[PDB]
Amino acid sequence: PRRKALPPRTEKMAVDQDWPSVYPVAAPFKPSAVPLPVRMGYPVKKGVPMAKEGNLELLKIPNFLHLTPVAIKKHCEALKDFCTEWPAALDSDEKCEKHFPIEIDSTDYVSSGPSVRNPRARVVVLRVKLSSLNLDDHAKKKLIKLVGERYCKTTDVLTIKTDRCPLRRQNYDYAVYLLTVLYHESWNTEEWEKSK
Amino acid sequence: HYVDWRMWRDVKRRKMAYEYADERLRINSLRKNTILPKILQDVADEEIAALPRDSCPVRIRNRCVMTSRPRGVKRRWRLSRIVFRHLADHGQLSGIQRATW
Amino acid sequence: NHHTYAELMQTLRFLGLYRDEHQDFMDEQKRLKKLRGKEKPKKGEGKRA
Amino acid sequence: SFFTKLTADELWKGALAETGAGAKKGRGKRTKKKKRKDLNRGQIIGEGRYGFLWPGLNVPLMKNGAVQTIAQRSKEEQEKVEADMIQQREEWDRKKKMKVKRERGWSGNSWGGISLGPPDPGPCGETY
Amino acid sequence: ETYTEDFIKKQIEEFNIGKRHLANMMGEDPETFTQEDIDRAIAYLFPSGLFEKRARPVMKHPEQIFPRQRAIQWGEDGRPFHYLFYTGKQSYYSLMHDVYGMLLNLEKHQVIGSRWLIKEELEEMLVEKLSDLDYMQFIRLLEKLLTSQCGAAEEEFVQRFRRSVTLESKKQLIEPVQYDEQGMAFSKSEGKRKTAKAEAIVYKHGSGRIKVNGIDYQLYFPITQDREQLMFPFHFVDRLGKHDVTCTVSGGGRSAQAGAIRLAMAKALCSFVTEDEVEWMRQAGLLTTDPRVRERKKPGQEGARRKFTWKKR
Amino acid sequence: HIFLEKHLESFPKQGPIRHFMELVTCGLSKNPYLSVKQKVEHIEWFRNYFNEKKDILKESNIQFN
Amino acid sequence: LGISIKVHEPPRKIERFTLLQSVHIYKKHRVQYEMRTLYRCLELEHLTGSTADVYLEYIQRNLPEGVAMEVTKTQLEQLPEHIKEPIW
Amino acid sequence: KNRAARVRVSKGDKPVTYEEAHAPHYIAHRKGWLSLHTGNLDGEDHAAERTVEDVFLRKFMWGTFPGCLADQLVLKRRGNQLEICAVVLRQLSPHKYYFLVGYSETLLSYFYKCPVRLHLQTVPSKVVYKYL
Amino acid sequence: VNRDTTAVPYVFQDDPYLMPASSLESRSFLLAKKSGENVAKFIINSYPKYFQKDIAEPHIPCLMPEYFEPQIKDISEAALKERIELRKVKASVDMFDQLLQAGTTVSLETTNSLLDLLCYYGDQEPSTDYHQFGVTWRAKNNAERIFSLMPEKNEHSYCTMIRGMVKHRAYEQALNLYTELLNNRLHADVYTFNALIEATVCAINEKFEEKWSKILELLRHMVAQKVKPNLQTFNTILKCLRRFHVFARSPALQVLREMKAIGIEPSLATYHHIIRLFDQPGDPLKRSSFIIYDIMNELMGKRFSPKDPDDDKFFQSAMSICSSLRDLELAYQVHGLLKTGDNWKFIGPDQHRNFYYSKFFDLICLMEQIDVTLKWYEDLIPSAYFPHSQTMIHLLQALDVANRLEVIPKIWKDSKEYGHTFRSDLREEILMLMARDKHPPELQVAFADCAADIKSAYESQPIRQTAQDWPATSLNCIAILFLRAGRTQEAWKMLGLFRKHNKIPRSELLNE
RNA sequence: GGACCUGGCGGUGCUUCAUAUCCCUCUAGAGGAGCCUGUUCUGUAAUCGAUAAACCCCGAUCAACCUCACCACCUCUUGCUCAGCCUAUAUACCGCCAUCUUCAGCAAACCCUGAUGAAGGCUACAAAGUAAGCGCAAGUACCCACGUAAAGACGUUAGGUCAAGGUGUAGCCCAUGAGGUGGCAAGAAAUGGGCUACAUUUUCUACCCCAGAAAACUACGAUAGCCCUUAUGAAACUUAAGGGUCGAAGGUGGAUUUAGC
Ligand SMILES: [K+]
Ligand SMILES: [K+]
Ligand SMILES: [K+]
Ligand SMILES: [K+]
Ligand SMILES: [K+]
Ligand SMILES: [K+]
Ligand SMILES: [K+]
Ligand SMILES: [Mg+2]
Ligand SMILES: [Mg+2]
Ligand SMILES: [Mg+2]
Ligand SMILES: [Mg+2]
Ligand SMILES: [Mg+2]
Ligand SMILES: [Mg+2]
Ligand SMILES: [Mg+2]
Ligand SMILES: [Mg+2]
Ligand SMILES: [Mg+2]
Ligand SMILES: [Mg+2]
Ligand SMILES: [Mg+2]
Ligand SMILES: [Mg+2]
Ligand SMILES: [Mg+2]
Ligand SMILES: [Mg+2]
Ligand SMILES: [Mg+2]
Ligand SMILES: [Mg+2]
Ligand SMILES: [Mg+2]
Ligand SMILES: [Mg+2]
Ligand SMILES: [Mg+2]
Ligand SMILES: [Mg+2]
Ligand SMILES: [Mg+2]
Repeated sequence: PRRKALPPRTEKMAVDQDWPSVYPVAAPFKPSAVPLPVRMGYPVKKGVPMAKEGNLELLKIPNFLHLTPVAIKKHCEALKDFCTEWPAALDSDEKCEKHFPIEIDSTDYVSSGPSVRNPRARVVVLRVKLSSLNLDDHAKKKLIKLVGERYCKTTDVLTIKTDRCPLRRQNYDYAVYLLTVLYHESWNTEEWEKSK
Repeated sequence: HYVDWRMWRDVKRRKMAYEYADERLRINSLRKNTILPKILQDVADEEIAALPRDSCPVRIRNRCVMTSRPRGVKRRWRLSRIVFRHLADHGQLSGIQRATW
Repeated sequence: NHHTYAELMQTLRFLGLYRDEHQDFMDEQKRLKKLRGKEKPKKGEGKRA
Repeated sequence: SFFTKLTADELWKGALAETGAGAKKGRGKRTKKKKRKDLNRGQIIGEGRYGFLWPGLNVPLMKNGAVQTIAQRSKEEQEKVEADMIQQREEWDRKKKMKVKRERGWSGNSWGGISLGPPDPGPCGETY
Repeated sequence: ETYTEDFIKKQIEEFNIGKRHLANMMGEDPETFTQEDIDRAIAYLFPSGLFEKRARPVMKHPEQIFPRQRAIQWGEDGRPFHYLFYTGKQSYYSLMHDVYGMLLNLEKHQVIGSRWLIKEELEEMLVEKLSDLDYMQFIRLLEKLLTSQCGAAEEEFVQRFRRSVTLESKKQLIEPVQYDEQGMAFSKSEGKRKTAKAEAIVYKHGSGRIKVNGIDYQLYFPITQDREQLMFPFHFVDRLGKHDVTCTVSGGGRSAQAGAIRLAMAKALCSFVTEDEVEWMRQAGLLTTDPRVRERKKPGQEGARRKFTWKKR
Repeated sequence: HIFLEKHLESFPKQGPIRHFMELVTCGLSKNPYLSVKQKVEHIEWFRNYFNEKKDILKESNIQFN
Repeated sequence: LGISIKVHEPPRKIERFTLLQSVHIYKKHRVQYEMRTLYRCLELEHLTGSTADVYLEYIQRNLPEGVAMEVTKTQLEQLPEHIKEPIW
Repeated sequence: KNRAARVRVSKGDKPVTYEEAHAPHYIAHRKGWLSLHTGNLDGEDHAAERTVEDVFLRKFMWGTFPGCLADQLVLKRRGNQLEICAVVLRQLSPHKYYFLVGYSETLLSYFYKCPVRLHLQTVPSKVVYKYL
Repeated sequence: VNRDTTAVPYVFQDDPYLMPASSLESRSFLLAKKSGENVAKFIINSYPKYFQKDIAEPHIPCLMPEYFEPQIKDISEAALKERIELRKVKASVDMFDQLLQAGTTVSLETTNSLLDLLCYYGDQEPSTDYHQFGVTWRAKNNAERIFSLMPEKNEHSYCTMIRGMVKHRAYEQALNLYTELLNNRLHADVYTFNALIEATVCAINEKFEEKWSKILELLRHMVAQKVKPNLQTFNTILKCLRRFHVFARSPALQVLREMKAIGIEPSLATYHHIIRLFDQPGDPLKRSSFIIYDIMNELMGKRFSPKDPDDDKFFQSAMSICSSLRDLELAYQVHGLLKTGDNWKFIGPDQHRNFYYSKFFDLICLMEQIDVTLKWYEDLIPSAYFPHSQTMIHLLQALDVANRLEVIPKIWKDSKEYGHTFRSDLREEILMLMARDKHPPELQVAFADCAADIKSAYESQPIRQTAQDWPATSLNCIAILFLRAGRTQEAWKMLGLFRKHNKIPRSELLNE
């Protein structure tokens, strides 16, 4: 005799079970494992949406059965031990600017495929306010001319974008190097400057 | 095992162009300025002209990778319109649908 | 790499792990052309000699 | 090219030419039409030209209570398999050509006089 | 695909067990889990972006999902239950017989918010298929029943075949009257014309000043026709020189911007005029968003409508 | 990656060969697709190329080593 | 996890392109295709690097098939010590 | 008349699946996509490479499970994971399905240099949506 | 997350047609999947050029083909070391012979590296993908030939010869070689002594007192040579004393107390050997009772790490005594230790996992309340293991003792789902219990729906190829259940089967 | 040969209509000039296909080499391929389409009428039809319920495409296959589509709508010709861009004809 398929194990599931144990991680829809009479499909005339068994439309969906509200809350209770506490002193953005005047922007790109590489990820953007820097009248004027369009008068923020090095850590160190040589050259006074 | 002899010639052109890319880039740099002497640039002209013809990147043709069709190709997928539509019309190209507006 | 794909799947067919319906179709057409007398000649022994 | 290959259904639908302007109005004086043959009929998954024996696919997984290992049929042992498959294939062709003899009616090519059997049983279990 | 009573009974047992499973998945009380909660949970667990909602995952009660099926119309002996069975339309003709019988008894004794049900709704009350002329004949017979001195018993019957229709009032909505720091009453509205979008602030009291993106309206609109559009709402209600306006407009061209401001000012001006004046502005075309936008070009033709020249033959 | 003038010590300090190589290094310093190893290869190629062309350069009054 | 999060939906992008319908000739008959890219932007604020590693790993591992993520991180840094005072 | 991916009306005896019964204009309206990845989103790269891989896996699985596939493959990519979801018939012995799953997952993992998993859903017979 | 009790193990395909329905299918389905993986690896390694395109970033070293062939074709020392790393016994010997005939110098470290390869595999080639009883140390082998020809021999050279001989059961030769090492004023290592302890016991058959005096002499020699014993030294002593049983019971406990003092920590293997040594056939209550109770008080709440190859045998051994002693409180402590931390990974292979759970569940059904027994039945089967037909019977015997027979139809449904549809001992047991006594009409009807399905099982057996065999008890019970249910028509029809098969009718059936 | 059935057709009847649509009517065009581009002819050693509607900026969202399939010359023979062939056959086909369609019909299975002929099957105060399914419709996309897209069956034109790819049959196999070098791709002429114009509702400049000048042989008018420079490329009288020079036909276009609610 041919092999007879067993009945689906949904018939053994209790209505008060721990569902996260059934779908612990992302997995494709399994009719024999999902105890729901869910149907999908545009119905024919005087018909009904197709049943879940052999339903390709339900297989095409990126389901969230592994991310039920019950699961998310249990998952986050286990992930609290990995987190750190934000300093209470930094209550407002204005207080953050006072103590941490430099902002470093970087971007990570999550795509699907065999290669995790993305050339856009190397870019670094450094933003600082000239008010935060110890610049006298002469130095602030010279710094604005040197940076040109990188400085915005409305916001008083100097934006240095570095993307010429292969790596992000190199583009970060180069942005700091630029801020350092720009700061020290702004304080230096050459003899040709007298001809302003 | 490539689709046809014309795809096989383009495969070879892409391989040889890759091998000579640095050499051609360096020689061209000598020809693409007004700084170096003409006597030096005239020699560089002859040197880049003496390289194999199939090392020249303008001879590379973007053919359909499955059918080798030389025109009607969409660069993003490297497929001819006919092959692209076949996959798109069967719902096998992620996110691609018919446009109505 | 059309060489890799074609050579890999040809090898998998000879190993019995891949069924190439297209190749089987071509093999049956070539088999029936022998019985019909339309066989490929030997190189150098073509109809013109 | 591997990517230029099609399925058997596509290959037979094209090769047979059952649909076309020629079929529309019997535009051609044709008699013997090509008939599609199923090339997967006598084929066993796991069997290849090289004659490898894959445990769990084309040979039993366990032999004498132990798991079998990868093996390959000998050249002689594989020739027999190929010949046996050809003979099995020839039997399929031979039998299909062979036919039962229709009893004729008033003349050899006429339908008149030929029996069609009993009428079909009616919906309400009625029989003739 | 016929569905028997035993099949539906099993489908309802599955839906009730699955209803408790779905509630258990989402950590909600199974007892107070409604159909609105089911739809929300199914949309989260099985997100589908298909434009047609009927093709999306659904977990509905079997009664909602499966079509209505007529029960068997005869018993074991084969005798039909209804005396009009052999007409093939026993439910339709039983209704015509019942309405015709009531019309007879009356003789022996002697609109805005409602409509007649459509043929597809009658075809469900009866659970039969109807022709169009069958539907008309039935309606002609009900209308003939209203014209008579129908009593209470003859009125509950006619109301079964009447469906309440919710008329939507065309009365223009009025914006709230707000107050600024200085205590000046004003209203605010918005308008769209083509790709231009405008937002206008109309003050209850003023001298007739209009600022468009901070500029005097005659400097912003040097074309006299664009200024006539700004005049149109206030002139129509006799309020030229009585309100101050500060509006902002972006997108579109000069004419589309004047149209967007015209609509924004008219809507905001409705807060300071009488209800009868607001209906006159509506009837004058001052409160309707113009839906006329550029039509797309189609492939294979020169323009949105123009075709390529039909080549000489 | 960004400071490649240490690799031009073998080239002339003034003249056209210096001006040309300052453009090469300027372009290499802006290339994030090349490793330091590959950038030096470009520079070393020009150093050898100009050594073989000494006679031609002398005719033009340029002295490469 | 106690992280402050705001959400908004940037405007969608629809890229449309046209292709010939027939294999041969019939230029005036085309088939048009489109790719719809929809966006959701989660904006988290005032979180440490250790909290960002756990949250991003948790939500990146659960990124549905067909969904890409671009996470822009803005780091707070103090002035380099060399820049605090002029040498000159 | 349009032909692309349209199963044409017959005498009412041809069973079609839900995938087969919907022409291309129903894609994203009544039917979803058979592969989901990020290559066709705005600002994403490598769409050409994902497309070649998908065409191979469909041909590969057709010939690796000959006569067993009851519907089109559903291809899912998450990170570097590749999930192949197939609806198959219940004719082949379970031992052969386990052999071919182990064989296919391993062979495809080394071919595309990524962890590949194959998920099989078995049905007694091809699921019929309508008879055209 | 915890184990899903409605599911089979994660390694199987989650599909009702592909899920294993028996312990046999559970074993064979994994072997078929592993076979497919081997066929894939065989192809990948046979045709590596098809699998050399690396599109992964970061690189995945574990998804590239392996190259098992030497790529240095020169005849020199640096080319021999390659064939030794690849473990090519023949090629390395041939390369060593040719290298020697030419007269070139081969270093000592390399000569030893060749012995380690020959002495481990016994001058035989390791198993590859594709090209017990007795001693496997041949009289004339390449290892001995190379060893003799060796010009200079260091301590390591002898040690690898002594360990290899004992590994291949050349116990007598290894002791003879241990004498030369001492005559040459050399010092062996702990690993060599571990092998010599194995040889002292297995070399000859003698009384325990004779064997126990030699071992103590090796250990004292190990202290004279300033060699410190490791865990395997004590584990080999206890493993080798298994033969003597009662004689070694007190000597074996002297080894354990010594481990604690010295500072070596007993592993799971150390207690498995003590458990097996004390669990000799007989009455275990005298001694085995307090050895297992003391072993668990020590191991209570301890997480274990792999230290000895025999660590995966403690849990199988410990449960075996709890069943013998019929102590359910001890069994819970053994299972509790298996459930602390990651101790569940020491259960062992599939054969050890099924034996452990068979003895564990069979002890629950016997000594545990039926309400708790049915909770373990749901938690273990089929989630943890597939039951043998003898546990279904042990389960029915528990329902009988508890007077809960409304569950019998469920046990039959599960039995079929576990591959026991066509077991005779099981169908006879179920039918006898159902038809033993009369029951209320509601229960009697349920028993008749099960007997009918059992009747169908007897009719549609795979033995249908042979003539159908109906036991006498089965026919009597099936008929009686139909009568008591009111399905008299079915009972009257069955009477023909008493004459067809010539089975004696029971007195009770005739009276009813 | 007689009489019929069905279909087609009628410079066929009556009635009612068409809605950018048949006439009249409305607006801007084509048909005239130059130029751009396709095709036909002629020419060339020098492709192919489309080619009334439904070909003619058509396969091409694209030819300086390449592409390339053509011509001349030279070279290779188990050949990138468990060969190859853009060789014949689209009148063998799959595939994807044109066309009516700016249609609403197609039709299984039954039933009935005609004496049980080809055939035919409706009247609602109803007289033999019931009809699954397909299409229309409905839904969906775009900014609505509007509009526009999309959709649009069965068939029609053996309609288009063997040169997208695949493929039946036949044919080539030291060549009808593969490679290299160089070369053709022009204009007596005709014709289709388009572009720019003939100007004062214009031309130039500022501005982006309150201006100043120009305005008939130094006006309007070439995106053409000639010269130079630049860009791309290895390669440019040749392709593109810019500049200079040049300042022609054209003075609003017959019969006829296209598009738009
Ligand atoms: K007629
Ligand atoms: K004209
Ligand atoms: K024209
Ligand atoms: K065709
Ligand atoms: K073709
Ligand atoms: K052909
Ligand atoms: K002029
Ligand atoms: Mg090109
Ligand atoms: Mg003939
Ligand atoms: Mg005859
Ligand atoms: Mg226009
Ligand atoms: Mg069309
Ligand atoms: Mg018109
Ligand atoms: Mg003209
Ligand atoms: Mg031509
Ligand atoms: Mg032609
Ligand atoms: Mg033709
Ligand atoms: Mg050429
Ligand atoms: Mg050419
Ligand atoms: Mg040719
Ligand atoms: Mg045709
Ligand atoms: Mg609409
Ligand atoms: Mg359309
Ligand atoms: Mg429609
Ligand atoms: Mg034709
Ligand atoms: Mg040739
Ligand atoms: Mg010019
Ligand atoms: Mg140039």
